[PDB]
Amino acid sequence: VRADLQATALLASRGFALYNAANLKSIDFHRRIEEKSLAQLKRQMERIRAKQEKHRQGRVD
Repeated sequence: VRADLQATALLASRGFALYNAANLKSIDFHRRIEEKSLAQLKRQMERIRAKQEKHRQGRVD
């Protein structure tokens, strides 16, 4: 067990690397989700506006 625990500290920096990588991956996943959501909002917003313009021109006609 001396061996096991001596090298647990030797591979603790690798543990930190693994941790940070996983956390960053999850954070980027959430960022992607939020990016998609904002883009969806923009797509929808444009449909709403385009209609309110087909109806605006319809009023003119």
